[PDB]
Amino acid sequence: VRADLQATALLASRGFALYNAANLKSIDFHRRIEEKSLAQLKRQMERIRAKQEKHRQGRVD
Repeated sequence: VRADLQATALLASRGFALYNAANLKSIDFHRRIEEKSLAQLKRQMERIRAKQEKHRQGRVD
């Protein structure tokens, strides 16, 4: 067990690397989700506006 625990500290920096990588991956996943959501909002917003313009021109006609 001396061996096991001596090298647990030797591979603790690798543990930190693994941790940070996983956390960053999850954070980027959430960022992607939020990016998609904002883009969806923009797509929808444009449909709403385009209609309110087909109806605006319809009023003119």
